[PDB]
Amino acid sequence: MKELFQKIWQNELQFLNFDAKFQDKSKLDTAECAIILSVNKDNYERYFLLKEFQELCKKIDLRVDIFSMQNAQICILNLFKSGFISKQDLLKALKILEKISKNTEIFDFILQEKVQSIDQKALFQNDFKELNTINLELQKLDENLKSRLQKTLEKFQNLEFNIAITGVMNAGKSSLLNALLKEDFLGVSNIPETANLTVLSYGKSEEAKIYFWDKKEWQNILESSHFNADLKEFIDKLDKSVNIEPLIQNIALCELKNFSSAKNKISALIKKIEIKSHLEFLKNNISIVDTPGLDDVVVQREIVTNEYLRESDFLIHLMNASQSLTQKDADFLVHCLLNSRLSKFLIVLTKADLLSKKDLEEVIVYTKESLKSRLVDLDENLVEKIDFLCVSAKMASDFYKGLASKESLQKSGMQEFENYLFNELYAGEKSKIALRAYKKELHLELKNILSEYEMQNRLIKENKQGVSEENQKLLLELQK
Amino acid sequence: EKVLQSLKNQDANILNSFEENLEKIEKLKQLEMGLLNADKLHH
Amino acid sequence: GSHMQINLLNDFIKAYENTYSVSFDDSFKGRIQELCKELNEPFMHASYALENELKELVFSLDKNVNIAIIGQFSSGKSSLLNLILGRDCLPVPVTFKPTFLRYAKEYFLRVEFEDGSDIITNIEKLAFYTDQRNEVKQAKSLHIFAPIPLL
Amino acid sequence: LRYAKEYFLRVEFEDGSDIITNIEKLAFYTDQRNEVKQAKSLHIFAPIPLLEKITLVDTPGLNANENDTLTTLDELKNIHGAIWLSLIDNAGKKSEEDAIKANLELLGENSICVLNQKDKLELDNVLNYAKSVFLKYFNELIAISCKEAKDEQSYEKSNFQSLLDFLTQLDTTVLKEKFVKRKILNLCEILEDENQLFVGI
Ligand SMILES: Nc1nc2c(ncn2[C@@H]2O[C@H](COP(=O)(O)OP(=O)(O)O)[C@@H](O)[C@H]2O)c(=O)[nH]1
Ligand SMILES: Nc1nc2c(ncn2[C@@H]2O[C@H](COP(=O)(O)OP(=O)(O)O)[C@@H](O)[C@H]2O)c(=O)[nH]1
Repeated sequence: MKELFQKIWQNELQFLNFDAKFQDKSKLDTAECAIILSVNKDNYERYFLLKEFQELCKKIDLRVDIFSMQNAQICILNLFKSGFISKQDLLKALKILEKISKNTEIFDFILQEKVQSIDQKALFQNDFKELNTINLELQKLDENLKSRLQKTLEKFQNLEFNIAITGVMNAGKSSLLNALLKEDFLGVSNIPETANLTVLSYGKSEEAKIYFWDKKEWQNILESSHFNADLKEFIDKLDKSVNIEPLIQNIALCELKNFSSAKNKISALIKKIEIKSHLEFLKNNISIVDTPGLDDVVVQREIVTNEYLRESDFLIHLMNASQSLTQKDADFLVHCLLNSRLSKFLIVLTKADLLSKKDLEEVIVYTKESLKSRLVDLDENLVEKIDFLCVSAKMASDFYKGLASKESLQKSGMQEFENYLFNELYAGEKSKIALRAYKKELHLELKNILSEYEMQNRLIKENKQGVSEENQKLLLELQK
Repeated sequence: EKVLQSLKNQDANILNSFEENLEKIEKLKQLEMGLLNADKLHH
Repeated sequence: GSHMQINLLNDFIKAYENTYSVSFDDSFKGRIQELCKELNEPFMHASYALENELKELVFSLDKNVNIAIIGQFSSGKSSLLNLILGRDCLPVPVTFKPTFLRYAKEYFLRVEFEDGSDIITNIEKLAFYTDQRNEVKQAKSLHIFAPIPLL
Repeated sequence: LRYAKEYFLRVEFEDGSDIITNIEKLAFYTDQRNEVKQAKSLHIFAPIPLLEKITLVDTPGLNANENDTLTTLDELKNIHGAIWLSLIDNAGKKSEEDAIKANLELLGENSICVLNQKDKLELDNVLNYAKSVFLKYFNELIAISCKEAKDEQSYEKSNFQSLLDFLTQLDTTVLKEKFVKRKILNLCEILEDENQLFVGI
């Protein structure tokens, strides 16, 4: 890549050693790396005179000299190769920055370069069991501290990754969930009426705990029926079958075996179904939240946004390959983009069949342009917050037991989607944040143990000093 | 001299306790470097 | 925060754009001078004093037109200044603080000292602050404020 | 706020020019416009003792900003002391942020802490002053509270003459000298940093 550096630093290029001199490997995030890469020899004086760039370089521990800039670029590129910190998201960030710096050469080099082995989850398990071993050693050497360490280990062992998944109804989410789990579960048949939330968790018991509306939630639904005029019709159809005789305080049914009588218009009285199933996917301590799209507006949408705004550590949104942006879907995606808490949610174009490949990419481009048009400022770059996958659940479900026993598992996308979801358990920000919290806890318990054990030595030294003083007093008494 | 000898007898067990504490401190020192390395690996 | 990453990038873009890329209130001289001075200052590594001089020249367009009275050995410039002021101040030369005639609604004098401090005081005292002393704050400049049009 | 024999305001503008004017116009020059000369600074001249050689500088509101203090320091300089004004609330947040603010930089060796607004409420006040004593030894001499006058016939139990008396009794010269010593030590430290960098190369 000496040719690349000659290209971008034509005459001000200096004598430099092409390896990553990096000292921390987390010294700067990927957007800051992209900024550093865009200090091409034509913008370099302006960048160096810019106060915000100087603040950035003081944050990173860089100078504004040319040599150190080029050295940092080298190290960034070597980490991009070896430690493989940057995705195509680095390329995204450089495209974003091209507002200022038209840095084509570095962009192309990052594009066309053999990347490396990735190896994420193995590294995650190695680091986590390192930390477990450190916790064990701390437990060895106080009772309160050992109990604290044990509680911390219990907290960080087998902990709660929640995936919310959403989309409009005809687009189809239950079928995609079936294909991900590689067997059937609630619902594969499209029906215009609907709704209740479904929480797929993991446990030894195979419950199907059910929750109905409260008296007040039902009163709110009947209130809104006056305004909706389709909900009013449905409520009129429902109240003929008076299952009200679904009441004041607590409705907790504990078990069922796939009874389809609820499809006969009673699910409208259910709000929340809490499943504890046995599937290895969930055996990895995952929990999925399936969500309605449009029905029973009044409080089923409120409980949907409760479940999503709650723990949910990730968001997947589904759209069928041939939907014309589904105005409600577009409004939801806009709300997602403006929410600064969301931090790079995911999109799946479901039913990847029924549509020619390389036409699916045009559909994605259309989607992104629409989302940009709803956000007219540098706000547009927020659409680069979204990742896009193209999976078809029918082919994957067919390969397991159905018609297409000839290999449709690949050429569908389910395998890649599964890889993505598993990668979000080290690469996802949540896993790294949990590791950082565990490290801080270990440091603080270590500090407590230091405070405990140095005081014993101090007391022993004080006792020795007192013994010496007593000996001196005895000598003085003998002299007297 | 007798008091000094008694203090030496007690300062055998006291010396052993101090040496154990020193080894604990050295182990904790090792731990902190290890923790810093683990942090460094993260990104 | 990847949303915060995008926001950081956008902030950098906005800051660079505001510092190096903007056209002024053009179509009139006032800010054509600003465009010229910006031309003079991106990489052409300017001296800090040149930079300050250009800034002051830019300001001069918004400011009091400074017109100076150039007198001879003793050509009666002080009495002319008195006539301009209406009230009079010292019509013999033992010499010189730089003196300014500005506008107010009352007759007072503003004495700017070398140490940086100033004082606002009565115009009668002007003579005392002209004539030197031994060990009190030597005035750097004298600022007569008078309620005269043309000031 | 500096000293004069009459009431003035001196409005120093961004472009360098100033104007000396009547103090009634103060409000006008506080409230900004779009393209009227943006005021760089405001200079009240008033015939009050204690403005003889101890002039006052008004500072912004502390709008819950951790990095406000350093920016303020960079903006505005040599300060010999200050009067920290606070309402009845003296929670830990105020203590910590006060510590990061003053930090020997801006307030303390001698500078004052002042609780306001006694009048809207004592045993409670006694408890609060004790809390301030052990909490707020950052500031040097005694923590103090009050304020009412001017349409009060009493004119007092506003402890206002206590604050006034303190402001009078400051040994100004000592403050100036210590400040200068501190600044010169800072500069020496910086120069040594630079020199050692070169040596290291
Ligand atoms: N070709 C294809 N069709 C699908 C797939 N998943 C669902 N469908 C069809 O799309 C419709 C909606 O699917 P559905 O299971 O009801 O999802 P839901 O509406 O969210 O409950 C059904 O008629 C399915 O037969 C898929 O992966 N490929
Ligand atoms: N007879 C006469 N005396 C004048 C005239 N102009 C100035 N003077 C006198 O010259 C003396 C010095 O005046 P002054 O204002 O101090 O001159 P300056 O030192 O140049 O400012 C005064 O006594 C004036 O009265 C004039 O036209 N005729």
